[PDB]
Amino acid sequence: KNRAARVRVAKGNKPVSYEEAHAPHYIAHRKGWLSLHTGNLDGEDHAAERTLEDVFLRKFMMGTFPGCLADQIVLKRRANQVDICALVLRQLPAHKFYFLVGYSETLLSHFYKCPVRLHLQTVPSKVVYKYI
Amino acid sequence: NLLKKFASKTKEDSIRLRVLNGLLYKSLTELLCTPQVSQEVYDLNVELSKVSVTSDFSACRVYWKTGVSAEQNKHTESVLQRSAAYMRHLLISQQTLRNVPPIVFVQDKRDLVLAEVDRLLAEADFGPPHRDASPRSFLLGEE
Amino acid sequence: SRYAPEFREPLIDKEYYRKPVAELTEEEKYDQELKKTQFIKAAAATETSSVFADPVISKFTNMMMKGGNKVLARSLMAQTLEAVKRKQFEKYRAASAEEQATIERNPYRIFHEALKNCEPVIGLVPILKGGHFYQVPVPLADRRRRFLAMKWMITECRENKPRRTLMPEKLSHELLEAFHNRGPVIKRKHNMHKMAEANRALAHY
Amino acid sequence: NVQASRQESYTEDFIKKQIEEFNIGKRHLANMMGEDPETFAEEDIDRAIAYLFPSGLFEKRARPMMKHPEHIFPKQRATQWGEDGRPFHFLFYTGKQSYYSLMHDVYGKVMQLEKHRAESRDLIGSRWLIKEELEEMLVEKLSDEDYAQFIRLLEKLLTLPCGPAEEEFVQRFRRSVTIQSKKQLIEPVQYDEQGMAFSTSEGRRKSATAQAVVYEHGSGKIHVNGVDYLIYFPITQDREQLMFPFHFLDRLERHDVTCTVSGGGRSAQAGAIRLAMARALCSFVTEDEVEWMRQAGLLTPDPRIRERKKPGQEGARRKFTWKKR
Amino acid sequence: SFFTKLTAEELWKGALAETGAGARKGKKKRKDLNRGQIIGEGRSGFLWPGLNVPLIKSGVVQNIGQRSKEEQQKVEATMVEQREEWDRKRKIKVKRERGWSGNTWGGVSIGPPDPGPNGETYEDFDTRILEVRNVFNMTAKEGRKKSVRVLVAVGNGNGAAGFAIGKAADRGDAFRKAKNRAIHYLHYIERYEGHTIFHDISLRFKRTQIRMKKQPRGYGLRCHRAIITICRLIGIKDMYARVTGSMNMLNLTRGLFHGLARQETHQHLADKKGLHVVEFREECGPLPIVVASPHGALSKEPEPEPEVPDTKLDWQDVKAMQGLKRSVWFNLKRPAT
RNA sequence: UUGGCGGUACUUUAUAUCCAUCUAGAGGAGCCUGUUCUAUAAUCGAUAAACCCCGCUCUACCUCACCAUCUCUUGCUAAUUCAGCCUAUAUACCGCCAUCUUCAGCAAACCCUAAAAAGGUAUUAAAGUAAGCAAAAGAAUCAAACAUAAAAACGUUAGGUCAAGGUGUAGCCAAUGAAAUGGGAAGAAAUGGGCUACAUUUUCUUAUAAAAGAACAUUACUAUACCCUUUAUGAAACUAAAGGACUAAGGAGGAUUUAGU
Ligand SMILES: [K+]
Ligand SMILES: [Mg+2]
Ligand SMILES: [Mg+2]
Ligand SMILES: [Mg+2]
Ligand SMILES: [Mg+2]
Ligand SMILES: [Mg+2]
Ligand SMILES: [Mg+2]
Ligand SMILES: [Mg+2]
Ligand SMILES: [Mg+2]
Ligand SMILES: [Mg+2]
Ligand SMILES: [Mg+2]
Ligand SMILES: [Mg+2]
Ligand SMILES: [Mg+2]
Ligand SMILES: [Mg+2]
Repeated sequence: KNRAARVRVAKGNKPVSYEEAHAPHYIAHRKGWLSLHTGNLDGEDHAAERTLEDVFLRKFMMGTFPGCLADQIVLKRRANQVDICALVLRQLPAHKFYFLVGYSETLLSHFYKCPVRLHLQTVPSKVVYKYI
Repeated sequence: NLLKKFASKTKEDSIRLRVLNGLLYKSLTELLCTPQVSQEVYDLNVELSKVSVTSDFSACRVYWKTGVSAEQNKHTESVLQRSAAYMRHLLISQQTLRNVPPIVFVQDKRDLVLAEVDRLLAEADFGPPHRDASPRSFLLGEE
Repeated sequence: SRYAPEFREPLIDKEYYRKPVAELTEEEKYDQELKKTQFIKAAAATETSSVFADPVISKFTNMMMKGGNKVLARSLMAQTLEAVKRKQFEKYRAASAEEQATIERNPYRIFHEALKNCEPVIGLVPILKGGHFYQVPVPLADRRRRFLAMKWMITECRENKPRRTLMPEKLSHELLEAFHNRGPVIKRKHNMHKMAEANRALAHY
Repeated sequence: NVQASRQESYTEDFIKKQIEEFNIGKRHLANMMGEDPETFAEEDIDRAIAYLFPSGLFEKRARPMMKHPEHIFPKQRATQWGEDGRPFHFLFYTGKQSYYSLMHDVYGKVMQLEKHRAESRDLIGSRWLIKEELEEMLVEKLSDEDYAQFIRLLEKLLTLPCGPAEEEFVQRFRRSVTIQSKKQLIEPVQYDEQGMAFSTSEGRRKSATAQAVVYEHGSGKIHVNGVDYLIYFPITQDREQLMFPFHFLDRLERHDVTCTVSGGGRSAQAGAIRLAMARALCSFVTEDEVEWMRQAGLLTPDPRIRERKKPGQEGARRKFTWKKR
Repeated sequence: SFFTKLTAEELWKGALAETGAGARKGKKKRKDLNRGQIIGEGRSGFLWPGLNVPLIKSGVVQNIGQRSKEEQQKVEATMVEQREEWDRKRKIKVKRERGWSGNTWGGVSIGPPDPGPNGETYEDFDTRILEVRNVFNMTAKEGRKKSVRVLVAVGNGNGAAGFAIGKAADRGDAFRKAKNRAIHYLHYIERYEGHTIFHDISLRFKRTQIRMKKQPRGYGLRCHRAIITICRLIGIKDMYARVTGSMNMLNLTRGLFHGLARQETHQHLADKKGLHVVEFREECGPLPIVVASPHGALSKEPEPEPEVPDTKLDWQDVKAMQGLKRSVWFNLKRPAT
């Protein structure tokens, strides 16, 4: 049996999101890609470096917004610009989010030497695709 | 209690199985040579190749010499099978064997093959020569 | 298979399609109208309306082919037919008028009558009963009877020939020697039938 | 012990609001794309959504959609009773009010025809609607026994004398059988600068592709890639494959063919040409002949192509040896 | 390395080892480590305006700062106290009352049944367990599957009571199924003056014999522990009962409700015979008390009084009045029921 | 009263399927390679189906985890009586899989029974109902079909993997940690898989698989061994390729067994 990225069946009481519900073979069929860069296109270089930056950027955002992320972040690179699109729960006060955006943007712009912007869409609670 | 009774909803083996097979064939051949089982069964003029009793003794398989016509064989199969339960009764009642297994009727088309070979062989060119169950956790407030 | 079960085998008979409508049996007439609403398989690469195409010889070519080398197998069969035609032409020219009549110079007719002379009516299927090998007389179908004749020829030539002889020269010498009912392949057929006679009693098993 | 949420039931008030939001959506989508709201249509909506939200997901159910609520939502999930709680249909408590309401009408029709008292094949080449189509008309789930019983009642209606009202009724439950024409698509007949007639057609065998250019009048001169066919095809079986189209229609020595085959091997290139010639030669033969070609295999593309190798086995079907146990 | 670090959800899944070959076919406890952490609080004690301290204080825009070594040690110790206090809260529990024994489920209240379809609350009803069987059955899933069969009773203490059997693989599920099924089978039991049965009741349900007796006020419930439990749910306060034969809990529950729901009130007897029903209490002297008068027409034919009644008497009841010594176990001092 | 159990048969259903049929193989020779054994101062893991060109889409140093010798003791990091550990347990686990398997089932909420240990179907219908997961459908192989892939739940084998990484428990901390140098050998052995050959449907040469001219049994076919030269990568040839001669065995392989519709 295949155990990869499959949120296994419980007893109908586990709330899975749309992204979690779909197994790897549904990538490019029902669900898209969380990161979009040009480094895996044919005849393009720097796939290794773009992928390493993504791994870090996901661990950074989880720790910087602990318990406030409703779903996985979406990374969008255009030219040298990096854009982080995160669904965040409305737990923290509004002014605290302005602090973490100013901090996380400046810190990651001086670390990777690119303009980095953070885009946050606030949800009242995690969105449940189905109960499995 | 009639309705209750008749609804009925709910090296030793090698030598023993060489005697039951021979005797059952000897006995079932005699049963089918008279109208005793039925008039339909008597007119079918069925012949018996051999009887094979299973090692478990779960069933008794009777091999009957199939014919050319499928319709003749399909009719013979239905008539023979319907009366198989009755045939077993007649063998226990005449005291052939004290215990007889469920009779099953299998086809034996081998007699047709042997006739075919002899036809070709004559015509052939030979050639020139408890803790969880108990209320302790419930009554302590843990749950 | 890449053909759905609804596809129909193609019919490559030139005369059949051009026959007058009244000359066709109503059963054949029905199939033509039905096929108009069916799917037809594409014809094979070796299926043509040629008047020189013989199915029996085409099958014999495929049974000699090794590793998909059809060009070589067809070449060997073409050389065989020529080697048989040239062997009869020599005999015909070097024979009296009376003898000349009997001599057959058609290689296609020597090939068909040779194979037919090597086809066995009955067969032997080896069985194991009680720890011994009891082979028993069997009857062979029209397909099994033809396959055995072709297989026995392609195997006598492949194996029981001198090292420097070639297949077109051993096969030609066997089609003609079989065509007269005296070859070793004919003996293989005779041995099959004689064993079946010996095993007449063991047919029951 | 249930956390899975109830399957959502849609009130008529809910769907009604979904249709006002959609109607305001169209006016916005029209304003975005610079089109006129009055004429903006479902087709224009789907095209605009595809431009503004490009998705390359292979399954089209998973792509963005801005459809009318009647489409996305099930047609009839509305309340089956009013404020007082009294159902709207007298057959509500049966559980299949729509299936039994239809079986009530057809049974009453049958009784009037039988009490009141020609060929019944008014419609031909038609089929009874499949269970899935019936379920769509009723808007309720049906079993196989329910569908089978419905058809028997409709058949009995046809058996009896039928006025034009009955014929229109049974028509609703008759769907025209799909008409797949198994008849070759004849190519046009172009004209050259010299003025000679000629037809062209493509052919594909394995990885080889050919583009034949048969001429109506010729002496049988076939040129493959600007070469003769005896030179280009030194193998007899390849030439025999080119002979099959013309020999079959007894048209040898009557046409001049110009071929251009690229790709594949010798046999795949001859096979590709054979189909290309058979399809081009259709324009110069009678329809009865074109059917004889189609029924002899000359006009069907061969779908047999090399199968991919599988990981963990030696070949497409060949398996690695099962190590001796 | 920073890249070999996993999230808390994955770390606890591995450490707890709940899903494993040993667990299914035959203790580590999970903890949340982000419970007390406030965003912006670090070991170094830095103060971040807008994150962990006020952005503006007394009208002054704050700037970055760090707490002194003494101040930070206090904050560290305070959090340690709160964690220990939180752990103490986890240890603290509200003990529930036992039933007929400390390790048995019989007699244990499990609350009211759940609300109904249209917000029909049952807060006035109490549920009691009577039997809990934990039996293993044979099914292809695990070879031998587990099952819990629970018999419960419900009542509002005002005459309405019912019982049901619930089965499930989990004990919690059996409790829910039995509790909500019993609310659909509510008998109404007639109580004389709200505290006792209208008359003596003797019955045999299968092999379980029950013999109930009407008693005066203050007598209490001198009955089988299961009958005491149900009588409290029904609202009976004073009665005697004896159970003989088999002690099957289901037959005793079914037999009890069968007799209590088939009893004849005084008004019913007055209507059936047309005569007055009169009561004579020894504490009221010869004073006749009228407890029920016929609704329709009062008859004038006296009820026949036989010289010697043909009643079928129980030796157990009569034996006492004959002067025969009782058992040492009879009429012992017991707590108020 | 349920379940289990059979070494149970008969009847269907299908299966590159037990047997039968078909084709090329394996089992014999020479080599390449894995494993076991022997064996070395000198790893580890897999090791019936479901290990054996397996982790390795790869070991001359490195890789490296092993052996011998010498050497360092706050010894990668901002801080830490700390760093570090391929130390033990896959029978504590996560992660990622094998196996039955493209087998058809697994789990939960309700309702019903003169009590339920359980059961719940009848279609001209008699108490069952309504949602999930798998299958199916859909999508992919850029028309269409078919086919192929992908998919395949719950469980079974305490199956595989503490040595991908992480990690519970136990253990080392002048050593079970770190680093440098040099080594990690072989086989009158067994066995698995692969490769090549045993030739005439062949060998060599030109073309090209067309055709032609030669060779064709003692070395004719025939060495991807050994040995000898040269070139390639490298710091290092112990590696690979190309020639050269040398040429031994091999003459189509016992039972038995593998794959293919
Ligand atoms: K595991
Ligand atoms: Mg192959
Ligand atoms: Mg106690
Ligand atoms: Mg080394
Ligand atoms: Mg080293
Ligand atoms: Mg070490
Ligand atoms: Mg394991
Ligand atoms: Mg192991
Ligand atoms: Mg598709
Ligand atoms: Mg599928
Ligand atoms: Mg194990
Ligand atoms: Mg060390
Ligand atoms: Mg050649
Ligand atoms: Mg060099």
